[PDB]
Amino acid sequence: MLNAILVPVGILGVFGLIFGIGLAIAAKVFEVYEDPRVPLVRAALPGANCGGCGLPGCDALAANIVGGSAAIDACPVGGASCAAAVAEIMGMEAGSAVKKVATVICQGTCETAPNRAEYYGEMDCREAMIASGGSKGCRYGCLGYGTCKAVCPFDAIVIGEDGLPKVDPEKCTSCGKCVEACPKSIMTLVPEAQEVIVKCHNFDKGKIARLSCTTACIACGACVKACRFDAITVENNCAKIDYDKCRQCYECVDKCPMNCISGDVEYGKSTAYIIEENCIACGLCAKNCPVNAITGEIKKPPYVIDHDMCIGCGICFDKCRKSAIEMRPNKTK
Amino acid sequence: MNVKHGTFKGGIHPPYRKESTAEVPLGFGKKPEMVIIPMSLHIGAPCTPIVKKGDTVFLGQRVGEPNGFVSVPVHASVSGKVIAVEERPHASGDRVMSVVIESDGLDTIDPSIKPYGTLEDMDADAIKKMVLNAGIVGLGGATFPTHVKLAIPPDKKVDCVVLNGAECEPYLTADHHLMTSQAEKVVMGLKLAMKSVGVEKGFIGVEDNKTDAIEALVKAIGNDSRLEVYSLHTKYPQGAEKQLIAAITGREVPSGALPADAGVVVMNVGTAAQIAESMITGLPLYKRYLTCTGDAIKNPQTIEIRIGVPFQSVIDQCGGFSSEPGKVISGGPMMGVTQFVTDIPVMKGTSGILCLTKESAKIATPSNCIHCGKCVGVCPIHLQPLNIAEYSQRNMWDKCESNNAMDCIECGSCSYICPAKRTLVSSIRVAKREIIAQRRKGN
Amino acid sequence: MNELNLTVSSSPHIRAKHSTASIMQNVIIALLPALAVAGYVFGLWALALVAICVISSVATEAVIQKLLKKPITVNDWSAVVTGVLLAFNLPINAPWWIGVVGSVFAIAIVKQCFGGLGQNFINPALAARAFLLASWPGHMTSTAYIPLTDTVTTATPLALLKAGETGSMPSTLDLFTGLNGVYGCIGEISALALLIGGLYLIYKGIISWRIPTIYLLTIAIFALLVGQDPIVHMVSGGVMLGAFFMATDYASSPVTAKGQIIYAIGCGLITMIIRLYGGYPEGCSYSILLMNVATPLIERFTKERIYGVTKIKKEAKA
Amino acid sequence: METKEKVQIDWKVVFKLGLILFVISAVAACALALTNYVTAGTIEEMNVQTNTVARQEVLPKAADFEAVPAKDVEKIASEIGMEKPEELLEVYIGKSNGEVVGYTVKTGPTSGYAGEVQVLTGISADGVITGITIIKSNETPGLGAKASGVWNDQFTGKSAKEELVVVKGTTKEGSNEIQAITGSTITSKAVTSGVNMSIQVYQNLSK
Amino acid sequence: MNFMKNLTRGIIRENPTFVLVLGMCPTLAVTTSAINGMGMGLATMLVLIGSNVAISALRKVIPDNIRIPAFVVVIASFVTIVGMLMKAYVPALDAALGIFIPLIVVNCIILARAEAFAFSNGIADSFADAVGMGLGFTLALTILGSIREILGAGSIFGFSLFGAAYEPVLLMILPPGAFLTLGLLIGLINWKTKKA
Amino acid sequence: MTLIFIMISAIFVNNFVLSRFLGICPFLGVSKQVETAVGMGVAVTFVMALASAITYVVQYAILDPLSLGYLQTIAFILIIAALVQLVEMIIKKSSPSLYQALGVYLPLITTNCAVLGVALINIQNEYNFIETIFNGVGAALGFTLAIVLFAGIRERLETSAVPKALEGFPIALLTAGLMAIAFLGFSGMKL
Ligand SMILES: Cc1cc2nc3c(=O)[nH]c(=O)nc-3n(C[C@H](O)[C@H](O)[C@H](O)COP(=O)(O)O)c2cc1C
Ligand SMILES: Cc1cc2nc3c(=O)[nH]c(=O)nc-3n(C[C@H](O)[C@H](O)[C@H](O)CO)c2cc1C
Ligand code: SF4
Ligand code: SF4
Ligand code: SF4
Ligand code: SF4
Ligand code: SF4
Ligand code: SF4
Ligand code: SF4
Ligand code: SF4
Ligand code: SF4
Ligand code: SF4
Ligand code: FES
Ligand code: NA
Ligand code: NA
Ligand code: NA
Ligand code: NA
Ligand code: NA
Ligand code: NA
Ligand code: NA
Repeated sequence: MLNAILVPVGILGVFGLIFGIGLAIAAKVFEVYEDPRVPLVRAALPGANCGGCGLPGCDALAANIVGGSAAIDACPVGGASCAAAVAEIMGMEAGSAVKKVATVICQGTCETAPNRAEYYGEMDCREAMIASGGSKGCRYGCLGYGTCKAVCPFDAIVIGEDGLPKVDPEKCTSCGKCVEACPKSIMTLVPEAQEVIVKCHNFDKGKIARLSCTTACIACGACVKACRFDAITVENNCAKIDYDKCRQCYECVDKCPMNCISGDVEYGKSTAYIIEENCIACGLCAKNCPVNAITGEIKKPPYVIDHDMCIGCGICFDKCRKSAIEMRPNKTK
Repeated sequence: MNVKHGTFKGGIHPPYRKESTAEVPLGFGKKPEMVIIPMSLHIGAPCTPIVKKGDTVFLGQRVGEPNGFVSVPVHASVSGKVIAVEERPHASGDRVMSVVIESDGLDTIDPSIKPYGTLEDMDADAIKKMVLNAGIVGLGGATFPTHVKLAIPPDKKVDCVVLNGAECEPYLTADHHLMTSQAEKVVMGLKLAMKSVGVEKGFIGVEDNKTDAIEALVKAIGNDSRLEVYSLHTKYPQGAEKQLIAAITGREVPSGALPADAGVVVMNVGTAAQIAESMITGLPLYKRYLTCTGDAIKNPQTIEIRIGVPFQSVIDQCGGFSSEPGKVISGGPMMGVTQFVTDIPVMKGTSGILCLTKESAKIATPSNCIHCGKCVGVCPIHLQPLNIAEYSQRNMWDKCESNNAMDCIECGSCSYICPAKRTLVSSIRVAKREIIAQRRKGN
Repeated sequence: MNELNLTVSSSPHIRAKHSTASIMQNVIIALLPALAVAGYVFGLWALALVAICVISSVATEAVIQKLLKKPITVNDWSAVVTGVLLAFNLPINAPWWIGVVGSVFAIAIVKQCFGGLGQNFINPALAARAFLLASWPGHMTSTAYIPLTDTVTTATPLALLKAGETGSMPSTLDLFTGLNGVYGCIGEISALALLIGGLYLIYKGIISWRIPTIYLLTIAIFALLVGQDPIVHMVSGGVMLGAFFMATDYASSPVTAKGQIIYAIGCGLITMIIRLYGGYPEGCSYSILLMNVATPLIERFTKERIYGVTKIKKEAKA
Repeated sequence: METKEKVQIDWKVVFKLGLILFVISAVAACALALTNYVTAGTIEEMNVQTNTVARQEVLPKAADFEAVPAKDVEKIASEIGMEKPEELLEVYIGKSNGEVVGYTVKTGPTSGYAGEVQVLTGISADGVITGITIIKSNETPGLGAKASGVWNDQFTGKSAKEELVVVKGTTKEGSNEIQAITGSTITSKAVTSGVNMSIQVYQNLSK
Repeated sequence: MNFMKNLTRGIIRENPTFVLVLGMCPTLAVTTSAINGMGMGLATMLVLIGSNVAISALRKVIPDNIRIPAFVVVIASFVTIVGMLMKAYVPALDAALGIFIPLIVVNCIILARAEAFAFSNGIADSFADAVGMGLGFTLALTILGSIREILGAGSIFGFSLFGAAYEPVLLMILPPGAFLTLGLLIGLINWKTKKA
Repeated sequence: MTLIFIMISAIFVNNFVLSRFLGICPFLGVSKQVETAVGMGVAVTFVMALASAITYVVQYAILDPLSLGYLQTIAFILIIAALVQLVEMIIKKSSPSLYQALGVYLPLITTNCAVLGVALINIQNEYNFIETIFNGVGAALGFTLAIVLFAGIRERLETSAVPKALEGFPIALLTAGLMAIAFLGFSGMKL
């Protein structure tokens, strides 16, 4: 019983010791690969091979580190919080960003903007662009064959019965796969809190555009005179809104004669809706901010002010020292 | 004279319906009453109008000024009064800035037009200046400027000029009429181009279904030993500037290098005739030949017509519509472009108007590929169209590029022979456009 | 105020006249004489079996095209070709359900699981035949081929050839015509009819001379090098039907000439090897299937040179 | 110079990478051997038990069995003209009250579909076959493994005077004739060859 | 709250046969009957449980350069002990699965789970993971074996269904007849997963 | 003559993948491209060629004249694991680092079921040194040929309309079954 226990133990132990020493030696001489600082950013990435990239994959994005060949904020899909998580392994960064969704600047649906001729070929937007640009009467509108839906990886676009795409805000993750795939340059990225958008891309004059579509832009310029923040400009015979200067006052919406500007008139009307707690009867807002809207006498708390006018821009919500004014949208519907 | 023979590999044999208008005489259009002249009748930079509404113009007076080096001037076809300098519908599907002139009934010639000279005293510099001054572009279809073509860079060497007489698209006949009628002007234009470039060799290549044109050219050449005539087998892609070079000279243009790197200068016969005519008379390019034919035309014919006349005027002059058309095409059946309206004027590169009926314009829907392999056998560049089309249909541009999709000449032969009625050449065009666009946004 | 309403598309604006249905109908027309010979020799049950297979194939296809929400493309006559060629590979003593099972296997699994027409890489009829031979060997081996009225033959010519009993074999003229006691598959006995159909298909431009010519030449040279009779090897078995009709399938063959030559040489070599030293009396089906497997490897080494380029010596990516 | 004189400690970390592995292997051995000490012999018993079943089911009788010293087996294999030796494994003699009853013979024939089979048979005093069985085979479970079933029953009743021939037919014709399984003929031929060699051995021994 | 999630990952969410597609050789080899699959799954589950617990009990002293020899040593010891016991007491199952019982050491699931879950977790989680993976393996093997046996033999668990005149499909019990079957099954699962 | 016949039987007649069900997981794993299949094949060939000789020497010089035949599997797998660890060390340094795209199948070479399988087959068949080397080389070459053919077929199928639900693993299994039938044509040959 002694020998039958002793012999296999010795044989297997000698084999294991020799193999271990050999592998330990072969750790040197051969591969060392000199690659420090194990990735540690793939866990902070969450990547799904979306496409706002072009370095060969998220794993290669984690493996390309410590060479300094990539930008810190290269991935826009995750956001500034994702960038902070990724680069927080090294640190010295902080930031924030704004969420965005895809949108379609067109509202001509197969009966207000009909077709000039009949098209033969494959049902694709670029294939139709080969056939001399398409068969629609408007040369800037939607073809309706859903290339943007075909290139979407997160299943966020559907094609309606009227021929225009619809985007789900809960499945769209702020990329541009549909933006550079559209042959008409129609898909755009807009902040999620924006409701005032000019939906047209027609670069013709008034008469030709009027003959082409029902809701075309005739470049009259009546929306520019309504805006006092210089946020909407008419260029190339078409109007466009700058979302950085837009206070959402809902004036250009009512002033348009061809119904090109989106949004419904339900806004504002909160002229000095002042909380009585944190105002000292200063009375500085009674004098002037572009409308009258406040006039009275001293206005000790509680304030006695009738509300029938003013535009509800929002500057008075912040310019107060104590910010006693509260804005609540309360109108019809 | 010693007439040699040539051929190439690949190609198709269409019905070649040219017998309708080949035996009819040549017609001449009536005096127009209104012309629309666009500012872009070439490739490059469009011109700038130098006339206003209410002005009075002469015949041959310039109405557009060139912008850069690759740009030609634009002249007037009739004498009358300017009524509009707005923008008007174009053959490309959109609207282009144009000048509209209403005729006066009298063809008053601008009192600044005189003959340039003769062959023996003009030399290369003045020949090139005269070619630029008259606004001559390429009448073979692409409308590339000719004065840019005759300027060889110092790092290139050429030794021969070849004239393209191998008219190969069906239904088209105007080149046959021009060669049988005005051969001496063609020979004179060939000589002028040879002197301008500075070579001592010239070739003319004509297909063998136009034998009377071959005899006319042989008789017109005379005792000159530096000029030769070739006979080519009747096939469709024979005349595409590359198969012609391979058939006549035996050389091959390199992969993306232009014909100038093979030492050849290729020019159409109509361009040579226009060069000779403009040298002799001193008048610019304002008139050319056309073939009005098809299934819905009452009286098809080949007719000489000025530049700026609408399509509907030509159709009305050729009898009219025997039945309601289903397709109107500018050019031939293999490479033409379908139109939306009939208000389009004729241009410098317009060689025919083809109107088909509703029964002849119908094609069945595409089906599954059956792997027969005929597209591989008909390609003159020796590509594999099925693989490129299938890769392009699912947005794989890297596989399209690695399969040599950028050297397709877009001849259409692959799409003609498919039993499944697929749309191969359009898919190859989509792939080429995507590759070219990606080369700019990533570089 | 009359309008025009023209059509806009891309070039070209003319097409050729041939289509898929014309090609398939021409294949059926070419296969007709072998059907006539089979009906004359074997009787009325030889035709009925054929009908059964055809019906099954068509039915199967339609059902799938109704369930997957696809257009029903059954008027291109391709399932008819598959059913006829599958029915030609059966003995006279086979039950009615064998054709149904083989047709369902050939259409549902081989063809429609890969996308449909032209989207597979393997031959449907030969794969179905191999599946039938593996699953039910008692209904497909060496006794089902002799009619029940004859009781003297008891062996088909290839079995007698492999056993050395050459003196009891039928005459070479009889094997060429198939009219004086030659038994086997119903649509394989006569080589004259298959040759006539193949010549008709070559004349129409549907197939070419390369595959059948090189197949038969390789078989003859292999037979001559080992001291056997080449003509007897060519006019016996199922090599004429395979050479002219089954090795020339569009979806499982190379598209270039050099690949087709290599394909035919390999087919002939494997066929003769399995015939001489294998565990089967015939090796046509397995040789064709094995060359179907190897086709994508041949295609990447035998592609033509492109106009323009003048070769790069593997130094453009270093 | 050992890649520019690795600094001392680089060898110490080698030692800790060996010893641990060593002890792990030792522990593994210290298990396996012990299990062998309580298992292996028991397994052997099971084997011989099955063997004795094969020696009792083939020859159903109440008697005793005796084994040759295996030298006579090699002597019989050397003589008679056995082309392939070492194909006869065990020969036994059945004794009941002195009178010889028969012999039980085990043979392993080659030339099967998947290699070598093991066939045991038993022959009485007057030449008859009292039953055959298959001990070890590696054929296909659905095609060649059917030999250890109904097909084994038909071997009884044949006389040990002449050889046996297999036919691929339903009709069994006449004497000394074997009908094979449909779609499986090589296994039947191998079993019949083993039976024939056992018959030859019994004919030589009983003379 | 964490033991149950690891236990139930197991059969459905991360099935080794239907999702990970691992351990394919015994799956395509022994599943010609509904009895072989159950026994193979049970033996594999025992070995997996033992190896996972033993490896997770030693994830503090094993260096990263000699991990594979230690892993295979532990797995081979467990496989050898199990095979010795099965030879001692169950000879029929050992004879039916003769070559793949020594091959349990190389099964593509034990080593895959050793370097993915056991090397970085505690004893409690590894036990649940091993139990779930073994149950999923056994269930998949039993289903595949039953499906193949019914078509290729006409019986379920040795009990005949169609009579004594049935002619089976002998390709289903052959090596080419396994592949196709498994593929179809996986396709069905996909059709009921993305569409629902 | 014996060596040529044993090589022919190892490559064609008795293929390890399409007949014996041995190298299946890397067959279905890394056969998406033709470039990776060649490297996997050459690595497999190196491992089997090095393992066969060492297993032969260990079995016939130590295990047999000591009555320790119950230690075959653990010793064999220890040798194979050490070889695979050395190969894994070598590949990322000297071989291209872009070839670490297996990403699970590189440490699973020890589990390939065809290295240990061929070692056990060599031991059971009672061969010699040269016969064992030839058998290992033939098995490796058969594995390489099968995986290259599979990769080529998959590259061809990349342009086909597999509907939406079969795709990768089901279509790979169906393709493998069809190739298995075609190789089932290679049966009954006696060499
Ligand atoms: C398919 C195809 C066919 C062509 N056929 C002709 C033709 O018949 N005649 C011709 O003059 N140019 C033809 N061309 C144009 C030539 O390629 C080339 O541009 C022309 O000879 C230049 O003439 P130019 O110098 O007068 O512009 C064809 C081009 C293509 C792509
Ligand atoms: C020349 C030619 C040969 C064909 N050969 C076969 C054949 O051998 N087997 C078959 O099932 N179908 C055959 N077909 C028809 C079949 O539907 C098609 O070729 C594809 O194999 C189906 O994917 C053939 C068709 C043609 C045109
Ligand atoms: S955009 Fe970001 S998440 Fe998407 S694939 Fe690129 S790196 Fe990954
Ligand atoms: S938005 Fe652009 S891509 Fe989408 S359907 Fe309209 S034209 Fe096509
Ligand atoms: S809708 Fe456009 S931006 Fe949104 S996920 Fe889809 S492709 Fe990306
Ligand atoms: S006019 Fe404006 S809204 Fe109408 S189709 Fe054109 S782009 Fe769209
Ligand atoms: S008011 Fe409306 S139509 Fe006028 S310019 Fe503004 S957007 Fe265009
Ligand atoms: S909503 Fe108000 S701020 Fe915005 S563009 Fe219109 S007028 Fe200007
Ligand atoms: S603090 Fe604000 S609310 Fe109060 S008086 Fe001043 S401006 Fe008005
Ligand atoms: S700041 Fe703007 S919103 Fe506030 S009261 Fe003045 S005008 Fe109205
Ligand atoms: S269009 Fe392009 S691909 Fe088609 S035949 Fe012509 S050159 Fe070849
Ligand atoms: S011609 Fe059409 S059907 Fe034939 S191979 Fe080419 S693409 Fe396919
Ligand atoms: S290779 Fe055999 S189980 Fe994975
Ligand atoms: Na197996
Ligand atoms: Na074991
Ligand atoms: Na295993
Ligand atoms: Na792993
Ligand atoms: Na197999
Ligand atoms: Na796998
Ligand atoms: Na097989």
